[PDB]
Amino acid sequence: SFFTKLTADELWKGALAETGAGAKKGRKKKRKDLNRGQIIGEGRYGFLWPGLNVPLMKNGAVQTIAQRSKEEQEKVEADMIQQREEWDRKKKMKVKRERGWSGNSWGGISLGPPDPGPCGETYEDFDTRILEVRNVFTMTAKEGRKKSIRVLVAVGNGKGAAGFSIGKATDRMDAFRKAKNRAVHHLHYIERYEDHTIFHDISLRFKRTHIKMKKQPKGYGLRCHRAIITICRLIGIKDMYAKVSGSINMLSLTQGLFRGLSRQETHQQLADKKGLHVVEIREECGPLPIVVASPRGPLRKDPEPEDEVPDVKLDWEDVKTAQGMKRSVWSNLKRAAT
Amino acid sequence: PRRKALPPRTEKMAVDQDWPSVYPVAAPFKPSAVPLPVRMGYPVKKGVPMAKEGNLELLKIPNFLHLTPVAIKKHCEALKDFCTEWPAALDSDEKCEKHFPIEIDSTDYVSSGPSVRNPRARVVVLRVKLSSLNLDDHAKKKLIKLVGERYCKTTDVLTIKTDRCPLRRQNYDYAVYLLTVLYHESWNTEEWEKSK
Amino acid sequence: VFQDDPYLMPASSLESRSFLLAKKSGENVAKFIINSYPKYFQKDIAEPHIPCLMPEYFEPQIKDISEAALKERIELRKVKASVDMFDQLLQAGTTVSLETTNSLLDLLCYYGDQEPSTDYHQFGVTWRAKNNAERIFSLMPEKNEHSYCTMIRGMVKHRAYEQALNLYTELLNNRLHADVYTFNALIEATVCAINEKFEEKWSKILELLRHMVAQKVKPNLQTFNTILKCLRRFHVFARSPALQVLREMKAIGIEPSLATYHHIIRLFDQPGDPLKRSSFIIYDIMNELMGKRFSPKDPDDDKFFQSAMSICSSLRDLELAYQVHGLLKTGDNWKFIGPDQHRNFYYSKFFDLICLMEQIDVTLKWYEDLIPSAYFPHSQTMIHLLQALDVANRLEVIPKIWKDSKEYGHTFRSDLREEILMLMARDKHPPELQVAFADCAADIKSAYESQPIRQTAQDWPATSLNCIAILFLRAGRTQEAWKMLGLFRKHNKIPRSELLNELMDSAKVSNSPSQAIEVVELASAFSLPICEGLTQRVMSDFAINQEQKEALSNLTALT
Amino acid sequence: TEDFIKKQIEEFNIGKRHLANMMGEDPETFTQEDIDRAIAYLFPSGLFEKRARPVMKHRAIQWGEDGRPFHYLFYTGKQSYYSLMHDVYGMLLNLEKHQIGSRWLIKEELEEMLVEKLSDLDYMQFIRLLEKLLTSQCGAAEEEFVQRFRRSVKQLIEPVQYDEQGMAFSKSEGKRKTAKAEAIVYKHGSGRIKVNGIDYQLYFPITQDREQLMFPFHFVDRLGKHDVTCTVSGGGRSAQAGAIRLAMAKALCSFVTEDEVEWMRQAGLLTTDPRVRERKKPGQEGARRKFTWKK
Amino acid sequence: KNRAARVRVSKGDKPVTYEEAHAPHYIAHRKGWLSLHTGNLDGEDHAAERTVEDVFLRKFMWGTFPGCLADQLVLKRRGNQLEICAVVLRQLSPHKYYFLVGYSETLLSYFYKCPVRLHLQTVPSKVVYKYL
Amino acid sequence: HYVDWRMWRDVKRRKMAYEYADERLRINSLRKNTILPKILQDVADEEIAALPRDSCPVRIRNRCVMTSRPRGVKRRWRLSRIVFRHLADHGQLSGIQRATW
RNA sequence: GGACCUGGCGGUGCUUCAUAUCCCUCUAGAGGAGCCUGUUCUGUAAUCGAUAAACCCCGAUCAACCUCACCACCUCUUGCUCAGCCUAUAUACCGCCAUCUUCAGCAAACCCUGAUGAAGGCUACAAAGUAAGCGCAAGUACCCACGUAAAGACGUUAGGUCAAGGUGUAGCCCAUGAGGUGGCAAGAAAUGGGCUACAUUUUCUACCCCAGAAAAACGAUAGCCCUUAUGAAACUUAAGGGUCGAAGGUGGAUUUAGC
Ligand SMILES: [Mg+2]
Ligand SMILES: [Mg+2]
Repeated sequence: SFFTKLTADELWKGALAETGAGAKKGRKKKRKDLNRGQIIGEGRYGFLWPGLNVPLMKNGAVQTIAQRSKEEQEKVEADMIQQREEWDRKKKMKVKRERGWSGNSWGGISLGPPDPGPCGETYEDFDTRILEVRNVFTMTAKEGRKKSIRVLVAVGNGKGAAGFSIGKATDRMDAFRKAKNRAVHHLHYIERYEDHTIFHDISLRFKRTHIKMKKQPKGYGLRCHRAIITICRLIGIKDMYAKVSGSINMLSLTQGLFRGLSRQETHQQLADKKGLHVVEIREECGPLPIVVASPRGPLRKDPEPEDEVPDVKLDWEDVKTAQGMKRSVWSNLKRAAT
Repeated sequence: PRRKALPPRTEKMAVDQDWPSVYPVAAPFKPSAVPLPVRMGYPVKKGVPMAKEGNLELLKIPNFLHLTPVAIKKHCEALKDFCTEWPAALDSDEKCEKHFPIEIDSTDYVSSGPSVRNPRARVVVLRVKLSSLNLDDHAKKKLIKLVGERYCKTTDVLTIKTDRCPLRRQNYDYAVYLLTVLYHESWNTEEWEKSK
Repeated sequence: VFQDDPYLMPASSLESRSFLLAKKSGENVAKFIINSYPKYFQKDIAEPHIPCLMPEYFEPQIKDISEAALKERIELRKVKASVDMFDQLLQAGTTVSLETTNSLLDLLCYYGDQEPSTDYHQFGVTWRAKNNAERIFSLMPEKNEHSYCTMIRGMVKHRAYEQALNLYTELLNNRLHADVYTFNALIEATVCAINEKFEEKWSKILELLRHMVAQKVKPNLQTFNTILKCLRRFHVFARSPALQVLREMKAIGIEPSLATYHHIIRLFDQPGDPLKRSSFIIYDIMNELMGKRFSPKDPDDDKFFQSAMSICSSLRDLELAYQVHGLLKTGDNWKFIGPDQHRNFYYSKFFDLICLMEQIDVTLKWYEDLIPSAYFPHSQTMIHLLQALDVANRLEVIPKIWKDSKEYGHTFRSDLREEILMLMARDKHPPELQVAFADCAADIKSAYESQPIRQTAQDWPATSLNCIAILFLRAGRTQEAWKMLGLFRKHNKIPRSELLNELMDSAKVSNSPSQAIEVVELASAFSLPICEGLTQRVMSDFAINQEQKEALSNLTALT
Repeated sequence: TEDFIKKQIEEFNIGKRHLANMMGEDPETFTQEDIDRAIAYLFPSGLFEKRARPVMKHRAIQWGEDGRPFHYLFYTGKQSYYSLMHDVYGMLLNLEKHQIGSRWLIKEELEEMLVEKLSDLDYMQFIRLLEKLLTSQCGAAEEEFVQRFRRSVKQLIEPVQYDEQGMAFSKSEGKRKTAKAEAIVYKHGSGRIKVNGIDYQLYFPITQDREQLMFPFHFVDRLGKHDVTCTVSGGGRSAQAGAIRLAMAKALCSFVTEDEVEWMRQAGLLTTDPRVRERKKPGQEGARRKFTWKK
Repeated sequence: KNRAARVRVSKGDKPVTYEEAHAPHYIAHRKGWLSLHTGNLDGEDHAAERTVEDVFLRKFMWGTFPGCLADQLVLKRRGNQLEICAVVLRQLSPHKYYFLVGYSETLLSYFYKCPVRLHLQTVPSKVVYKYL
Repeated sequence: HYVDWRMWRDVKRRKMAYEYADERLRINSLRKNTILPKILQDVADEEIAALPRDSCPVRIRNRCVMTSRPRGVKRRWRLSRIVFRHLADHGQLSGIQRATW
């Protein structure tokens, strides 16, 4: 019949069964458009209607009704089938994503720049990276076990300004959006020595996570925990060592890393505090003294105490490595460029 | 480049223009033609009624924009030629009954659709006051008795409704013939009429 | 006819014609579907019955070899099947009416063995030497006056002039009498058959008229219309007998129609000066037609107005054009305006003459009344309107006209943009006029950026860029002027000396040295002789600093 | 912004001029009522919700182009309400230093007045402050302020007419259920009541209906002092009796004193009984009787 | 719950026109009938014929203008005249629109034996009354 | 191309009943009277019985004209209750509206 | 294994409550009888679906033939259809709905707190929440502003409908399709609902409310017979008439509805 026909949208809604008893709580087919490759005025009879499917004027004259030959109609059908096959192949194939720390992990995966601000603010210079995606469940009487997604997101412009945030949502993409839009309002500014490394070694203990960061020369690379590698790439640090001990909780790790990096003391601040030239000694430069910092105010003529023995709390791992007693089969392993 | 939609011609319109020229005949509401900033539709919370552009509610209305009072006056000025003056000698209904005792009622039905046929339009009603006929006591009594329920004693009006024939003209002719034969038979006298 | 919607409102004349052609194509496709599948439209629910909404029939259904099938084919004009059935009937020897064979000859001669063009399955002589019409005429058992009449008319229609002469000779042999239309066809065939001079043609036409009088055949408008059409070939000689033919029409009582006057006007439209002779005819024709409603009588009637207005445009007579238009706008006479092309040409010439001669106020009134209500103006018409406005110093509406240009598909017309820019930038104006002109120039620049000629590297006219920069400077939009100074060398277009002078004039008020120096950079780049003097002005009217004057000295050394 | 509003105002003025031209009215005296009538005629819409019908008619922003808000209490988020509270508190301070058929407007009315949204507790606070202002022996300058927030919370009587016979009479009408009655009561009479040309004791054999007819005249102590002619149609015996009673009371109001009119109104003789038959609904036996609930 | 001719709010993202945003109990109150004919009046006949013709016209104009109709059609009947008022998008070229107007008008006029007319109002995009 | 074979059967029945309507009317009028002789009425009875079964107008069933639903069809619109509800709810039917009183 | 977070369900009490509502109280009923009707069972060769509330005068605002999808028998094969299927799956769906709902909550999007942990965000003489939107409300229909309708979100029962129709999946294609003729449908029985009553506030008649009679009769729309209406067909439908005058004598626990 004819009056029993329906629209494409209603038929697709009925066939796909997007809603129902099975889809209500989770107790494969996908929509395909049949109008993308169909042109008005094209039928199996292969008629040419002037002005609808063929140009209204040919050689400057009004065209008349024409019918394509059987071979021409076969050619047109072959072209339509070829176009449909090519579009189906293009839809089936995809531009493969760049995997993060592992193929099935969400960490390290870039999310693109954060959404632009309302008052003419754009964050196209910022890169967004995922650090943890956890499924968190709660016991509610109304719904039994409620499921949500908590996502830890780190953003950074590669020039010191970087931040992190936590996004809770029922949908993963919504959590990503929330976290990455909230992070840019919580941007620490990390001071980098020579725009490539930290100013000094940082030993910190955030909750039950110890982070030991060692300042390293140019070209040493990022020999750090993969999360710390990602965060340092976001900040703009290119050479640093970092060892994580105790609890390796990602949230505590990120919070402690940001706390330590923000609390680090620059050379200029040290020079102003102690009123003395901060002079750099480099082995590659020999005995040449490089004055990297000078006090802003009057210089201090006190020759400072020549401390015979520094009362500094050393770390046993560093001393063991320096003396060679450490023989771990995992240290100094050759790894990909970081 | 893709085609650019022109601004509506309402912008080019003048305040003192001749509106009936814009809409000569009945036509659907056209936002590009109506210069009025009319709005229709139930407003949303903290909202305003939808504008005329794309307003399906305005499109639904059987608008009277082609029948403005100025347009009505011009149309009637044109159509006054076709009319004919009513006779002033019978300005009252009493003179109408004095000169035209027979009234003919016929209904014409107008409805949407491709077919104009309507059976209800075939009915004809003939109304005549018997006091306006030339009758005596015997003829009047016989005619009243013959017509029966077709005559109302209160109004002294005989009403004959004819719909037996398919057509309007046929029913009218039948009504006239029925009145004529009723009159002539009423004036006629028969043998059975004596035994009252 | 067009849908009253801004998207579907036609912009240009080409858009108008294309939209109408598309609508007609849709109607033709629908009718083709209706006739191809009539069984879907045979259900009648219309009361009263509407015959024009029923499917039509073009194919005959009678199959027996008899007069019925032949008549069905003749009335359906199916020439091939009619001829085959007539041959079969002649072979069988069955009866056929003389009128039926006459109708067959009429169909064949009018169509010339051309199958009628259904929905679907110029130069030279369209007639063919071998045809079934001549064969059937030879095999015709009995001939009559109407047979000769229709054969002559069809052969004249198909330019079978020699065959028409043969038919005339056969008519004379049969000693029968033709009618007025046959004599007109004979006159046309005699005139178009040979390239003889005027004397022979006129003598033959007069002899044919006298023969028609002798044959007791009365004249008609077609006779004089064809006489004028034939005499159009010999304008120089025919200028005199045209008035004689017209007076003959008046004396007989055959009132000349619109086509007769059109043919007389065309005959008087000899290549050369029309004031010498057309002045003696056009006013008399207008006086005769003045305040007279007309009816369709002759096929060329619709042309008249067009032709008249054309020569009106030649005479530069605004009053005559007004009289012609009033004749057109009198009663139903507007329906004689003609086809779309004739209407467009007539209105174009009329509005051009109005712009040329009429006062600018009435010119603008006519512009509002006719455009776009009557026709979409051509680019040349808009150029003439711009010229008329410039003459009347009413420059304030120039941007609006440009808007109208954007409304009429003239955005991409380079010549119109050049004219508008030149008119705007030619003279200095009060600040409001200047800023309006700058807005128009910016719109024109955007149009240039959006042109579809971008397929090839756009050849931006140097004059256009100079005028746009001049308008920007005079208004006060200097930044776009500097950017255009850069684009000059980007597009390799030579600047204007007046443009450099206006650059200096605009920069003097704001007292900007570097912007002045940049103009010297540009002029030295294009090595114009003005640069030297330009440099002097830069050294004179501007507080040039040390490095800017160093640049001036370097350009003085470089140029 | 204000630019959009001004553009809309100019567009409305131009459209008003076009509408006046189309209707042939004078563009000067073409007022809002004329606009509404013209729009209703030109676009006849029978949608019951009047807000959905076509209409041609004439919230704002609280800061300028520089970003500075206009009101000094803008950052409260409820600048109108808190400004009103500030003014009321100032008036109370001034009063302290120097020394019914009206009710308080509802929260919706206050929100409409202050074009803001207010909570119930805010409304109660403002009402208590206003009451304190009233009880503080506030002067006229504050009494007008109170009356800004005050909202106001008798039966019309037909006049006496005269007939051809010369009698003085009044006429009224009433209805009850599906019965409508029209009564004519003469100023002077002998207690005669004729319903539809029939004497009441014959048209109303039921004693209850006759008692209902007696009730109005007996209440004002006017039995036998008037003559009544009633025409009643529709309903049953009791509905007709009630309609005639109401019509007679309404007509007799024209002859009793205003005090007696008020007494009759308090006795219910003048209120039209709105109790009419309730429609049967689908899925249930009657107006309220549900079907037998099976188990 | 009533599921008839209603759009259910899910995320406040789905755009709906004025027609779709209103439930059936609003027809007499906020959205007039999409078709206007005298067949459904008192004492008038041929209601079923008009209904069938309206359904066919809707299903025919929906397929003749694929992806072009912005909203549902408006069918008006005046005497034997039939008018289809359609809100259409500006995606298609005007040549195709005019071709379709002529074709549809002629075909409907010959099919229903009535002088059908088609008035198109073009909009840049589907007008959104609200989001659901 | 009707909705179902039941609608096709009903269409056949309607066409056959319209074809044989006059013959049935005449024979039945011969039958439905007490004036003509009883033997003629009996031969008329056997004649009307000899007519094809599907020509009887009682066999005509008023099905919905769009879904062939045999029951719940409003005669004025010739539509089933479900289809009529759909069209009225979408507002495609003139005049018909939700009833509230 | 340590400490927390969110947790709930418990024939577990107390104090307030429910407004035709939980009980009592009010009125009229059902549960007793006949009849009508639906269901279950029995039976038949002889549909299906509905199945506590939320099925049971339900799909049906309706089955003598048709309807009809059932059965028996016979017939047809590119079939009215660019076939068809009332074939399986409502645990694939659209579509239209039930149900709490005689509910007022559902909520995106933000912000803040907990060291930026699973989480939390309440104070009005206010101490971090704001909220678009949806629903309620409002507005509208009917006779008001009341009332009744209408409306009534998100969720709940893998709730009902593949037999309104459409459609996913799977199956039949000389048949699970199509056509014709004929046929069921009863009662051992239980159950739901309805009608009529068991009378004297009644019955019959007149009247439409000032009467006269009846009163062991009251009481069948049932049974039997006949006629009539409709139809081609009445044994099976309806109406009327005649005949018969039966059960029944205000009905248990329980239970329905009404402000
Ligand atoms: Mg992998
Ligand atoms: Mg059985």
